[PDB]
Amino acid sequence: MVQAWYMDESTADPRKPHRAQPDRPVSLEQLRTLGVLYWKLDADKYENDPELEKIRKMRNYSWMDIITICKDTLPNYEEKIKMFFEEHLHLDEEIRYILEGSGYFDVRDKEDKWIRISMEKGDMITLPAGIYHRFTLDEKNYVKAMRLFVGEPVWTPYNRPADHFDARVQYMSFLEGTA
Ligand code: NI
Repeated sequence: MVQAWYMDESTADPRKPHRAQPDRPVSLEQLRTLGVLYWKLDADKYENDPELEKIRKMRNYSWMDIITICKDTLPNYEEKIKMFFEEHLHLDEEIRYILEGSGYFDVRDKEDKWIRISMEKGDMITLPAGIYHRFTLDEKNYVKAMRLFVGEPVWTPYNRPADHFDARVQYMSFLEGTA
C-alpha cells in the first residue's frame, strides 16, 4: 500500500525518510482533499496496458514520455536534482507513473506542513496545478518514471513564492471545498 507521512523537523539529507515522531501517517483520502490522486498499476505492462489506457482516456493524458534519473545516464544530473527539490508549482497537472525504482514527492497540506509521499514501482500520482511540491530520490538513488501530460507538455516550475498565478488562485479555491 502506498505510504505517505508528515515529515520531521530536520533539514539535512533530503533522501532519508524524515518520518515525524511519533509516526503521523497520511491516508489516500487525506491526499484527495489536497487534490492529489493515485492509481496502482502493473508497471511491467506499461508498454501495453489497458488499465493505464483507461486512466489516460479518462483524464485526457494524451502525451507521455519516460525519464530515468540516474547519476550516470541523466544529463546535467546534479543541477536537475537540485532543481527538482526546490519547492515549486506548475500551471498544469504533474503526472508521474513509476516504472522502476522509487522516490519522494513532498506536498504542502492545508496548513502548509510538508507531507512526504513514497512512490514505488507501479504507483501513479497526479499533483494538481497550483500545489506546492518538490521531488527527491530516496536512498536507493534511482527512479524510472513515465511523465504524462494533458496535451503538449510545458515543464516550467515556478519556485515559491508563486502566489500570483491563476492556477494557484484556483487551487486555493478548490481547497476551500474539500474536507
Ligand atoms: Ni514539479
